[PDB]
Parts: sequence; structure tokens; C-alpha cells
Amino acid sequence: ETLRVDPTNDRLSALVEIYRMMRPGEPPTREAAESLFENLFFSEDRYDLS
Amino acid sequence: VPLDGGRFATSDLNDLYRRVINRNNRLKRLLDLAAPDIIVRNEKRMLQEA
Amino acid sequence: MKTPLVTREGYEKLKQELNYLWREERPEVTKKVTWAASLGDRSENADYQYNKKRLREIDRRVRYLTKCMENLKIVDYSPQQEGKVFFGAWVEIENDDGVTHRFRIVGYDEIFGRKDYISIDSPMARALLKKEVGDLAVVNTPAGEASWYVNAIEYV
Amino acid sequence: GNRRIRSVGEMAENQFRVGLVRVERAVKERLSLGDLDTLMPQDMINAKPI
DNA sequence: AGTACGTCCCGGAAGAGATTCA
DNA sequence: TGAATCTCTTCCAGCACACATCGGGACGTACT
RNA sequence: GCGAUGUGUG
Repeated sequence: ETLRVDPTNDRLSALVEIYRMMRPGEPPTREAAESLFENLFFSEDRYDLS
Repeated sequence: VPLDGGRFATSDLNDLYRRVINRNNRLKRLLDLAAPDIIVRNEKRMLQEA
Repeated sequence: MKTPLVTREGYEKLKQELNYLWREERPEVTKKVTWAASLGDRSENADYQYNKKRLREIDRRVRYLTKCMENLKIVDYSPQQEGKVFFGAWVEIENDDGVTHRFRIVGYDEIFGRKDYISIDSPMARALLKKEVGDLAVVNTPAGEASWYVNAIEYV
Repeated sequence: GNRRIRSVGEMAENQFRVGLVRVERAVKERLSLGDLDTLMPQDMINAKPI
């Protein structure tokens, strides 16, 4: 039922919606949002558990 | 407030007025020089926010 | 210190320069900034680094130019005070050893090597508040006492 | 079992790390303009933020 | 030499979406 | 079509003490 | 001769 409620149906527009919740207003950009979501759970820099 | 020293623990009101005045003065100096519209917009925006 | 009077030629030149800066350079600067922001938005983008540095520099230069244009005042004396190298004349001083200068008293902003090399800032010119055709302008330069016999003064 | 105790050690470590991530920014900045060896690291480092 | 002086900056509750019996 | 039922987001959380620290940095210079 | 934060008192 969640997947039913989903508005989007691809990696592209998925990342789009994510970037849209993160930085409101600003227009999207494919590789921009790509790198963004890459820079939230998958890099030494801005995320870490000890 | 003259603190004991060569400084002054300025009240926030002072600094605020100060910012406003700098902003208004740059705006004044711009208009007479017909600087471009993007600049004057950024100017007015900073002013409103100030 | 910094004499708030500058040449009218310098004023016109700096005005045209700031016009060209805020009218031409800033637009392409912002365009390059946006193009770097296109999917870059990172701390590794050398393009974005150069763009931001140039943006800060352009901002500082524009602020300084606007301040000099408004607060200061222009001064370009005519040859009415000819001979008088107080202002408005490319005056020259010879030396006994070959230190021959030939410049005009210009402000501390439009300092270059396109018309002269003089400035109202150093005492070596501050002692020259109003010169003549035979003034023995001597001073204690930064590495010893220097001197120059005024050999020519005229405007153009 | 889910609360955790830090100590001066952890505090210093973490905050000192924040200091180094402060400095590294300008570090890499000035490295960008890097010229041939006429400099030394202390030229491209500033303790003052740390 | 190195700087004191320059600028530069959890509960509530009510509104605007926004959703659903028509 | 339109009156109900969610849902972001502004506003307030006791009184009176006592004492304590701390309050710009940064960037750039005409000199000191 | 101000404000922040903390500590303690009832």
C-alpha cells in the first residue's frame, strides 16, 4: 500500500523528490541530486558512526 | 555601555541600526549611478530583510 | 594620508571601468557560477572555487570603486597655475647622478605606469606641495638621503 | 544499555576534529593556488581557527 | 621587526493546505 | 461541487535570590 | 553602569 501511495516510479524522480524535500524552491538537477543523496549516507565526510 | 576596557559591549539595537544605515546608504549611492537591475534588486532585498 | 582629491581623468576612467565591471564582467561571472552550480555543488569543483573567489574579488573591487566615486572628489587643475607643480602639470626633476623623475601629482587610487608614477602619499612628494623650475627637492628616502633639482614643469 | 557516557577525552577529540575540518577548507583553498615549492606548509596552515 | 588601527559583519491552538463524502 | 478531517508552525513553560565566566574575528596597513 | 550561559539556594 505504501508503494501504491508513492507519487514517483523511478530512481530519477525519486532523487528529485528527495532533493526537493531537502533544498526547497531551488530547481532540480539530475547529477546534483545524485551527488546529494550520495552525500548523506555513503561518505566519510558528512556521515559517520563510530 | 562603556565597559572597563577599550571596547564597548554594544547593544544589539546599535548594530541593527548600523546595518540598516549601511544598507540604505549603498542603495542611495547605487540609484544615482544607475547600476544594473540585478544589483539593485539584491540591494533592496537585503534592505527589506535588514 | 590618502588625499580625497583625484584627477578628473582618473575619475572618468574609474567610472567607465566600474560601469564595464558591473555591466559586463559580473554577468559572465554569475553565469559561470551558475554553470558550476549545475550538478557540481561540491567542494571539489575547481571551477566553482575559482568562480567564488572571483565573485568575492569583484564584490570588493565594486565596493571600493563605488566608495571612491561617491565620497571622494575629483581635481584636475588647468594650466592657470602653469609652472606651479602644485597641481595639473607633468613636472620633472633631474639629479646630479641620474635620478630624473617626470610625473604628475596623482591620487592614491589611479596609481599605475600609463601616465606617471607619482602619488600624494609618500613624503618624497608631500614636500612638493607647490614646486617650481629650480626647486632642490631633497628628502630622507627609505635607504638614505636623496635629492633632485627640479628641472621641468608643464601641463598637457 | 542505550545511554552512553562520554568524557573529556571524547569531547576534546570531537571538537578538535571540528577544528581540523574548519582548517582543511582554507587549506585546500590555498593549495589550489599552489606554486612550485616556494612556500612551506605553515604558509598554508593557520593555527588560529583551531 | 609586528601591530593598534582600519573596515565587516512538548505540549496545546489556530491557520492554510489538502483530502473525501457529495 | 463543498463541508468535514488531517497537518505544518507560531507562542509559552513559576517566583525570588546568591555567586561565577564572558562578551569578534578577520583581514589588511601605515607605520611604530 | 548590560545581556547571555552555568551553578546553587529556597
